[PDB]
Amino acid sequence: VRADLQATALLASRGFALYNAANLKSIDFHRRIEEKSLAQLKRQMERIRAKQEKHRQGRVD
Repeated sequence: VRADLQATALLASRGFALYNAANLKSIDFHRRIEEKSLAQLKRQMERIRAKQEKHRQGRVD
């Protein structure tokens, strides 16, 4: 067990690397989700506006 625990500290920096990588991956996943959501909002917003313009021109006609 001396061996096991001596090298647990030797591979603790690798543990930190693994941790940070996983956390960053999850954070980027959430960022992607939020990016998609904002883009969806923009797509929808444009449909709403385009209609309110087909109806605006319809009023003119």
